[PDB]
Amino acid sequence: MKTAYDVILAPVLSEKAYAGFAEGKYTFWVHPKATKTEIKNAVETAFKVKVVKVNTLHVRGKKKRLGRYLGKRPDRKKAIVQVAPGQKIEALEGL
Amino acid sequence: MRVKMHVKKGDTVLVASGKYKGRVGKVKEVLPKKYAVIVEGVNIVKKAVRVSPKYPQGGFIEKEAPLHASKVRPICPACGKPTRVRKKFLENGKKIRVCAKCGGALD
Amino acid sequence: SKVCEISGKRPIVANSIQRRGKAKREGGVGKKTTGISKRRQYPNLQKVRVRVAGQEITFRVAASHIPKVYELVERAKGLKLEGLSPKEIKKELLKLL
Amino acid sequence: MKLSEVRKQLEEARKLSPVELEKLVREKKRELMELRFQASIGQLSQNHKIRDLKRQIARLLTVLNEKRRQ
RNA sequence: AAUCCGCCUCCCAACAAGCUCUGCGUGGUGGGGAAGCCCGGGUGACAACCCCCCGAAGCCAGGGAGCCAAGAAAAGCCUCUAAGCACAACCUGCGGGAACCCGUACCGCAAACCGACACAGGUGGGCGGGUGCAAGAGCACUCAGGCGCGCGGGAGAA
RNA sequence: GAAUGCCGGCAUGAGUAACGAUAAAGAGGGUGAGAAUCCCUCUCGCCGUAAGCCCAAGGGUUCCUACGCAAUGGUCGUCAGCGUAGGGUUAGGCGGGACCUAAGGUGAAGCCGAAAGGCGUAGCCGAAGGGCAGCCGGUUAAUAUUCCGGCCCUUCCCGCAG
RNA sequence: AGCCGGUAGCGGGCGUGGAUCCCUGGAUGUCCGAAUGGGGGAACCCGGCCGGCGGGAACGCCGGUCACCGCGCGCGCGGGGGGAACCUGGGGAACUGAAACAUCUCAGUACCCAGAGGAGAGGAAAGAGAAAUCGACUCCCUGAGUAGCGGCGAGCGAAAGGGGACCAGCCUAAACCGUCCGGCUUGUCCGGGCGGGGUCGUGGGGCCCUCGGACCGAAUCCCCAGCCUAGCCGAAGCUGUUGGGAAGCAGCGCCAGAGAGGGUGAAAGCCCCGUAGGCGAAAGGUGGGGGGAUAGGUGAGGGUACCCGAGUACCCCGUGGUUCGUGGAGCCAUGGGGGAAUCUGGGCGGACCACCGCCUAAGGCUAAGUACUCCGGGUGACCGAUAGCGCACCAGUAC
Ligand SMILES: [Mg+2]
Ligand SMILES: [Mg+2]
Ligand SMILES: [Mg+2]
Ligand SMILES: [Mg+2]
Ligand SMILES: [Mg+2]
Ligand SMILES: [Mg+2]
Ligand SMILES: [Mg+2]
Ligand SMILES: [Mg+2]
Ligand SMILES: [Mg+2]
Ligand SMILES: [Mg+2]
Ligand SMILES: [Mg+2]
Ligand SMILES: [Mg+2]
Ligand SMILES: [Mg+2]
Ligand SMILES: [Mg+2]
Ligand SMILES: [Mg+2]
Ligand SMILES: [Mg+2]
Ligand SMILES: [Mg+2]
Ligand SMILES: [Mg+2]
Ligand SMILES: [Mg+2]
Ligand SMILES: [Mg+2]
Ligand SMILES: [Mg+2]
Ligand SMILES: [Mg+2]
Ligand SMILES: [Mg+2]
Ligand SMILES: [Mg+2]
Ligand SMILES: [Mg+2]
Ligand SMILES: [Mg+2]
Ligand SMILES: [Mg+2]
Ligand SMILES: [Mg+2]
Ligand SMILES: [Mg+2]
Ligand SMILES: [Mg+2]
Ligand SMILES: [Mg+2]
Ligand SMILES: [Mg+2]
Ligand SMILES: [Mg+2]
Ligand SMILES: [Mg+2]
Ligand SMILES: [Mg+2]
Ligand SMILES: [Mg+2]
Ligand SMILES: [Mg+2]
Ligand SMILES: [Mg+2]
Ligand SMILES: [Mg+2]
Ligand SMILES: [Mg+2]
Ligand SMILES: [Mg+2]
Ligand SMILES: [Mg+2]
Ligand SMILES: [Mg+2]
Ligand SMILES: [Mg+2]
Ligand SMILES: [Mg+2]
Ligand SMILES: [Mg+2]
Ligand SMILES: [Mg+2]
Ligand SMILES: [Mg+2]
Ligand SMILES: [Mg+2]
Ligand SMILES: [Mg+2]
Ligand SMILES: [Mg+2]
Ligand SMILES: [Mg+2]
Ligand SMILES: [Mg+2]
Ligand SMILES: [Mg+2]
Ligand SMILES: [Mg+2]
Ligand SMILES: [Mg+2]
Ligand SMILES: [Mg+2]
Ligand SMILES: [Mg+2]
Ligand SMILES: [Mg+2]
Ligand SMILES: [Mg+2]
Ligand SMILES: [Mg+2]
Ligand SMILES: [Mg+2]
Ligand SMILES: [Mg+2]
Ligand SMILES: [Mg+2]
Ligand SMILES: [Mg+2]
Ligand SMILES: [Mg+2]
Ligand SMILES: [Mg+2]
Ligand SMILES: [Mg+2]
Ligand SMILES: [Mg+2]
Ligand SMILES: [Mg+2]
Ligand SMILES: [Mg+2]
Ligand SMILES: [Mg+2]
Ligand SMILES: [Mg+2]
Ligand SMILES: [Mg+2]
Ligand SMILES: [Mg+2]
Ligand SMILES: [Mg+2]
Ligand SMILES: [Mg+2]
Ligand SMILES: [Mg+2]
Ligand SMILES: [Mg+2]
Ligand SMILES: [Mg+2]
Ligand SMILES: [Mg+2]
Ligand SMILES: [Mg+2]
Ligand SMILES: [Mg+2]
Ligand SMILES: [Mg+2]
Ligand SMILES: [Mg+2]
Ligand SMILES: [Mg+2]
Ligand SMILES: [Mg+2]
Ligand SMILES: [Mg+2]
Ligand SMILES: [Mg+2]
Ligand SMILES: [Mg+2]
Ligand SMILES: [Mg+2]
Ligand SMILES: [Mg+2]
Ligand SMILES: [Mg+2]
Ligand SMILES: [Mg+2]
Ligand SMILES: [Mg+2]
Ligand SMILES: [Mg+2]
Ligand SMILES: [Mg+2]
Ligand SMILES: [Mg+2]
Ligand SMILES: [Mg+2]
Ligand SMILES: [Mg+2]
Ligand SMILES: [Mg+2]
Ligand SMILES: [Mg+2]
Ligand SMILES: [Mg+2]
Ligand SMILES: [Mg+2]
Ligand SMILES: [Mg+2]
Ligand SMILES: [Mg+2]
Ligand SMILES: [Mg+2]
Ligand SMILES: [Mg+2]
Ligand SMILES: [Mg+2]
Ligand SMILES: [Mg+2]
Ligand SMILES: [Mg+2]
Ligand SMILES: [Mg+2]
Ligand SMILES: [Mg+2]
Ligand SMILES: [Mg+2]
Ligand SMILES: [Mg+2]
Ligand SMILES: [Mg+2]
Ligand SMILES: [Mg+2]
Ligand SMILES: [Mg+2]
Ligand SMILES: [Mg+2]
Ligand SMILES: [Mg+2]
Ligand SMILES: [Mg+2]
Ligand SMILES: [Mg+2]
Ligand SMILES: [Mg+2]
Ligand SMILES: [Mg+2]
Ligand SMILES: [Mg+2]
Ligand SMILES: [Mg+2]
Ligand SMILES: [Mg+2]
Ligand SMILES: [Mg+2]
Ligand SMILES: [Mg+2]
Ligand SMILES: [Mg+2]
Ligand SMILES: [Mg+2]
Ligand SMILES: [Mg+2]
Ligand SMILES: [Mg+2]
Ligand SMILES: [Mg+2]
Ligand SMILES: [Mg+2]
Ligand SMILES: [Mg+2]
Ligand SMILES: [Mg+2]
Ligand SMILES: [Mg+2]
Ligand SMILES: [Mg+2]
Ligand SMILES: [Mg+2]
Ligand SMILES: [Mg+2]
Ligand SMILES: [Mg+2]
Ligand SMILES: [Mg+2]
Ligand SMILES: [Mg+2]
Ligand SMILES: [Mg+2]
Ligand SMILES: [Mg+2]
Ligand SMILES: [Mg+2]
Ligand SMILES: [Mg+2]
Ligand SMILES: [Mg+2]
Ligand SMILES: [Mg+2]
Ligand SMILES: [Mg+2]
Ligand SMILES: [Mg+2]
Ligand SMILES: [Mg+2]
Ligand SMILES: [Mg+2]
Ligand SMILES: [Mg+2]
Ligand SMILES: [Mg+2]
Ligand SMILES: [Mg+2]
Ligand SMILES: [Mg+2]
Ligand SMILES: [Mg+2]
Ligand SMILES: [Mg+2]
Ligand SMILES: [Mg+2]
Ligand SMILES: [Mg+2]
Ligand SMILES: [Mg+2]
Ligand SMILES: [Mg+2]
Ligand SMILES: [Mg+2]
Ligand SMILES: [Mg+2]
Ligand SMILES: [Mg+2]
Ligand SMILES: [Mg+2]
Ligand SMILES: [Mg+2]
Ligand SMILES: [Mg+2]
Ligand SMILES: [Mg+2]
Ligand SMILES: [Mg+2]
Ligand SMILES: [Mg+2]
Ligand SMILES: [Mg+2]
Ligand SMILES: [Mg+2]
Ligand SMILES: [Mg+2]
Ligand SMILES: [Mg+2]
Ligand SMILES: [Mg+2]
Ligand SMILES: [Mg+2]
Ligand SMILES: [Mg+2]
Ligand SMILES: [Mg+2]
Ligand SMILES: [Mg+2]
Ligand SMILES: [Mg+2]
Ligand SMILES: [Mg+2]
Ligand SMILES: [Mg+2]
Ligand SMILES: [Mg+2]
Ligand SMILES: [Mg+2]
Ligand SMILES: [Mg+2]
Ligand SMILES: [Mg+2]
Ligand SMILES: [Mg+2]
Ligand SMILES: [Mg+2]
Ligand SMILES: [Mg+2]
Ligand SMILES: [Mg+2]
Ligand SMILES: [Mg+2]
Ligand SMILES: [Mg+2]
Ligand SMILES: [Mg+2]
Ligand SMILES: [Mg+2]
Ligand SMILES: [Zn+2]
Repeated sequence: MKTAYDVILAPVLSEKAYAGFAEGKYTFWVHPKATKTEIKNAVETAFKVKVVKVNTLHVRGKKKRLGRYLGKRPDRKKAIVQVAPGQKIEALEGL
Repeated sequence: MRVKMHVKKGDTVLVASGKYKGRVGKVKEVLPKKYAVIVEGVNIVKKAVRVSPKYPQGGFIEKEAPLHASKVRPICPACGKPTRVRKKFLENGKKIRVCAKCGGALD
Repeated sequence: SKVCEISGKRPIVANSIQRRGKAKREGGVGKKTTGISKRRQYPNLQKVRVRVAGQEITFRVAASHIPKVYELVERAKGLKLEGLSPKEIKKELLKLL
Repeated sequence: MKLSEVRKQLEEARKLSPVELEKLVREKKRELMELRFQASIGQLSQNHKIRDLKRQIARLLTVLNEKRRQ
């Protein structure tokens, strides 16, 4: 069954994602098929917050090889939610 | 469906062939995919180890080398001789290995 | 050119054989074939329009089976046909075959 | 998970109602997300926990389905 | 069907006005801001931010004239009415909420595209500064910007 | 032992022709085991209706950073569009879709053809044509009309008023 | 009794309270694909209706449902697409051979198409063809390279009969009886549905008199044996010696319904895996064998002359099939024209006629014996990495 916890996979760990915490922008890896509206809801029920804006982008898997074998990493989507003024997502503040 | 093993961790085996023919020991491990056993203190080899956290000072370690399972024979815990195994059905009737020289269980 | 809705008569393939020469039966040396090539022989299809149950039904039918359409109309009197579509009437009629 | 704890999970689950199964799955799905997050910042040494939870959720959903199936 | 559109008649207006739409200017406000000098950044700086000239192929635009070869459709939009409905509905103004999916890196006259090659070939659209040469997208030099072309060093025969 | 046989390997020509536009170089400093070839400075030259800049195709991570130099690079290589890894693409207003139709395609009705199939007013699909609401600046190593800041705007839902 | 795939490592776990693993059944099963809500450049996009989630009306997500055609009274059932060969049907070449080439051959082959299925086709005489005969069909041997066909060239090539394999026969239409329903030209009507009846070549049936009054039995159904999809038991060797290693050599033994074969440090009946001989299924599949049920089956004279498959037979024209190429050309089939009869009917025995016989057309079904090999197993005077499949290896891949 589908729950908010199937939509948010992991937080994004990078200097760029951390730089967003200051102004209330949290960046998650999400399920590649998930809609802004749905992520809005998922984040709100998982982190008890009020999402005001959602930016999403697709992230193509990089091509990679181990010896003879050419392959690809999985495709990913990342989402950047803005919480209401003053709110905070403590699991992420983290760091 | 499964590799057949007449011997198991860790009954007591006679090593019946190879450089260590005649030794007796416990089976430390059974490796069915290779069809092999490790017998305690049998088939010792010298292995090089790099100077590493796992092994500062480096140099060499001794490792026990696997033996082809067919080189090994269980010693009956009743009569004390190396034996072939027979199976016997109990009253349960679970089945068990038994010495083939006398009748005793081998576990 | 096609299929008789009644008999199932369909175009068939025939040879057209060209011959030259005097038949043996007439004292000639015999017939020689100067050509064989495929051709089709079609059914003599024609249109037959009929009113049945206040509707106009038409059949594409070999001339040989033109009377078979009218016979179908006769057999149709015993049927609740009024108010059906002409596609539906034609089906009931054909089903009588 | 230990085999005996699996039996135990199935017995306890089988006593539950669909609705109670839904609440419990949802909680476990939540508990998995927490685990995922911990794995990603390198703080989950006990990583067998992830395989486990995922199968509890399966087992539960499997049973939920049993319940609704007739 | 129609109060709309077409057609006939009458009255008033008619290179106007009015109404309407767009361009440009101004406009609360918000920004930028050189050389040079110090180590992309600082300063210059409270930077100044003004006048004159040239001036489009762009804009006002659905502008104008002339010509013959006589120059898409459909929706948006306005208007008309029909079933209906007229406590509805629609229009206008204001307020609050709501606003999905895909693309977006980088090359792009080329070493990243088409040519088996980091190939003197081929690749549609826009911008493309200054001076001088009658003009110009020509030519020479040159700005911004970008390059010296991924073997070199000598030698000074045929 | 021969088939200008077939597959493979290795010779010869030969240290030979060539190293891909005759726009062009020089020096100092740095780095490194190693430097004509990488970095920095100054000097010199070349393009400048381009050999600069922006879009669309096509390409598909080639982008940015760190660590590397076996091979790839016509030489060299410490460098690189190369190897390894990590990061990086953010939109109600840009583009396309949830709008329109063009050729054409498809195709209720219908017509035709041994089978397969071929046609076909409507409708539907089909765009680089029509329609539709965002400008200036700042910020990152790397995105920005997308994030931020300022000033503007569109549709949809609900409500209130006329 | 180990295990968390190839797959080691890091980092963590599981298992005699029976894990991993194997077999059976079930659950889950994103998107695309016949692909089927609609669209589309497959794997993307966009909707309607019902229900749910969120603060939820806009927005989004979750569950259900929505294509078209056929058949039967909006609803039911079915179809669609795939499959290596095999199979039937609808179409259907050419090189080549003829030492040229056209008829002819290649060949009804290659190939396209439709359809079926584990087979398909065919099948219960309007047969054969000379026997006073046989007795559905299929398939093998033979008949026979015969008979014949043939620019009587090149070539092509039957059938009966005989020996075998398998074995099996059924259901209808019509007469006539009854019933429901419809029609207008009102019944002794016509027509449609359903049921009853009937099914054959010594002709059979119908109807009207007379006489007579339990056995067989499925190809459908049910149960079961057997079989498949995992498995399991399974005899007998020690010592010495050379050697890295014994299974070699030596000494003394033992098993054998097992001395097939493969492993183990070299060459092993007795070490391992096996082998001979045995054993084994809760579940699913099969079940042509065994048992049971059900459907269905079954008389004799005599009379009547009602029925016995129609655009059919039959004749002619054009063609195809057959060994038959226009021939003395019948037979089977049928595109065109014409066009019957109901046994005193009709078709056939190679033009035709007579005689003498054979057989019952114009409705349908039918196991088995036959074909093939994607799949599993067994076995090779089969290959052994230029071989053998294109591929022993991550190949229908790189390119
Ligand atoms: Mg699910
Ligand atoms: Mg940063
Ligand atoms: Mg949601
Ligand atoms: Mg986006
Ligand atoms: Mg992967
Ligand atoms: Mg066993
Ligand atoms: Mg010894
Ligand atoms: Mg047991
Ligand atoms: Mg002719
Ligand atoms: Mg003649
Ligand atoms: Mg004569
Ligand atoms: Mg002739
Ligand atoms: Mg007519
Ligand atoms: Mg005719
Ligand atoms: Mg006629
Ligand atoms: Mg009118
Ligand atoms: Mg203005
Ligand atoms: Mg203004
Ligand atoms: Mg400044
Ligand atoms: Mg400066
Ligand atoms: Mg200042
Ligand atoms: Mg100052
Ligand atoms: Mg004009
Ligand atoms: Mg038009
Ligand atoms: Mg329209
Ligand atoms: Mg009204
Ligand atoms: Mg109004
Ligand atoms: Mg508003
Ligand atoms: Mg949508
Ligand atoms: Mg997107
Ligand atoms: Mg692109
Ligand atoms: Mg971008
Ligand atoms: Mg860009
Ligand atoms: Mg470049
Ligand atoms: Mg560029
Ligand atoms: Mg050029
Ligand atoms: Mg250009
Ligand atoms: Mg360029
Ligand atoms: Mg190129
Ligand atoms: Mg290239
Ligand atoms: Mg170059
Ligand atoms: Mg070039
Ligand atoms: Mg050009
Ligand atoms: Mg000038
Ligand atoms: Mg000049
Ligand atoms: Mg000039
Ligand atoms: Mg100029
Ligand atoms: Mg020039
Ligand atoms: Mg310069
Ligand atoms: Mg140069
Ligand atoms: Mg010289
Ligand atoms: Mg020779
Ligand atoms: Mg040669
Ligand atoms: Mg040669
Ligand atoms: Mg050769
Ligand atoms: Mg050779
Ligand atoms: Mg060769
Ligand atoms: Mg060669
Ligand atoms: Mg050489
Ligand atoms: Mg030399
Ligand atoms: Mg030379
Ligand atoms: Mg020379
Ligand atoms: Mg030379
Ligand atoms: Mg060259
Ligand atoms: Mg030279
Ligand atoms: Mg060069
Ligand atoms: Mg050069
Ligand atoms: Mg020159
Ligand atoms: Mg230098
Ligand atoms: Mg130097
Ligand atoms: Mg260098
Ligand atoms: Mg160097
Ligand atoms: Mg150079
Ligand atoms: Mg440099
Ligand atoms: Mg020049
Ligand atoms: Mg210039
Ligand atoms: Mg490419
Ligand atoms: Mg790469
Ligand atoms: Mg970039
Ligand atoms: Mg890179
Ligand atoms: Mg780079
Ligand atoms: Mg570096
Ligand atoms: Mg290199
Ligand atoms: Mg090098
Ligand atoms: Mg080197
Ligand atoms: Mg390396
Ligand atoms: Mg190279
Ligand atoms: Mg090099
Ligand atoms: Mg090169
Ligand atoms: Mg270095
Ligand atoms: Mg490079
Ligand atoms: Mg790189
Ligand atoms: Mg915006
Ligand atoms: Mg929408
Ligand atoms: Mg559209
Ligand atoms: Mg349209
Ligand atoms: Mg079409
Ligand atoms: Mg059309
Ligand atoms: Mg539309
Ligand atoms: Mg458009
Ligand atoms: Mg446009
Ligand atoms: Mg739009
Ligand atoms: Mg737009
Ligand atoms: Mg604006
Ligand atoms: Mg950039
Ligand atoms: Mg960026
Ligand atoms: Mg903004
Ligand atoms: Mg009101
Ligand atoms: Mg693994
Ligand atoms: Mg460890
Ligand atoms: Mg471990
Ligand atoms: Mg058990
Ligand atoms: Mg299963
Ligand atoms: Mg999903
Ligand atoms: Mg699907
Ligand atoms: Mg669809
Ligand atoms: Mg479709
Ligand atoms: Mg739906
Ligand atoms: Mg709803
Ligand atoms: Mg909320
Ligand atoms: Mg809602
Ligand atoms: Mg849904
Ligand atoms: Mg089909
Ligand atoms: Mg099929
Ligand atoms: Mg055929
Ligand atoms: Mg057909
Ligand atoms: Mg044919
Ligand atoms: Mg042809
Ligand atoms: Mg020919
Ligand atoms: Mg040939
Ligand atoms: Mg010949
Ligand atoms: Mg010839
Ligand atoms: Mg010849
Ligand atoms: Mg010739
Ligand atoms: Mg020929
Ligand atoms: Mg031939
Ligand atoms: Mg032939
Ligand atoms: Mg055929
Ligand atoms: Mg074939
Ligand atoms: Mg099929
Ligand atoms: Mg069979
Ligand atoms: Mg059959
Ligand atoms: Mg059949
Ligand atoms: Mg019969
Ligand atoms: Mg003979
Ligand atoms: Mg023939
Ligand atoms: Mg004959
Ligand atoms: Mg025979
Ligand atoms: Mg026979
Ligand atoms: Mg047999
Ligand atoms: Mg009747
Ligand atoms: Mg009646
Ligand atoms: Mg009746
Ligand atoms: Mg009779
Ligand atoms: Mg039967
Ligand atoms: Mg055994
Ligand atoms: Mg044994
Ligand atoms: Mg020794
Ligand atoms: Mg020994
Ligand atoms: Mg001996
Ligand atoms: Mg034997
Ligand atoms: Mg043997
Ligand atoms: Mg052997
Ligand atoms: Mg021997
Ligand atoms: Mg031997
Ligand atoms: Mg052996
Ligand atoms: Mg046996
Ligand atoms: Mg056995
Ligand atoms: Mg009688
Ligand atoms: Mg009669
Ligand atoms: Mg008959
Ligand atoms: Mg009939
Ligand atoms: Mg004829
Ligand atoms: Mg013929
Ligand atoms: Mg003749
Ligand atoms: Mg004939
Ligand atoms: Mg005919
Ligand atoms: Mg007769
Ligand atoms: Mg007669
Ligand atoms: Mg006949
Ligand atoms: Mg005849
Ligand atoms: Mg006759
Ligand atoms: Mg006859
Ligand atoms: Mg006969
Ligand atoms: Mg049949
Ligand atoms: Mg049978
Ligand atoms: Mg058969
Ligand atoms: Mg077979
Ligand atoms: Mg096989
Ligand atoms: Mg061999
Ligand atoms: Mg090889
Ligand atoms: Mg090979
Ligand atoms: Mg070899
Ligand atoms: Mg293979
Ligand atoms: Mg090969
Ligand atoms: Mg190979
Ligand atoms: Mg490969
Ligand atoms: Zn014992």
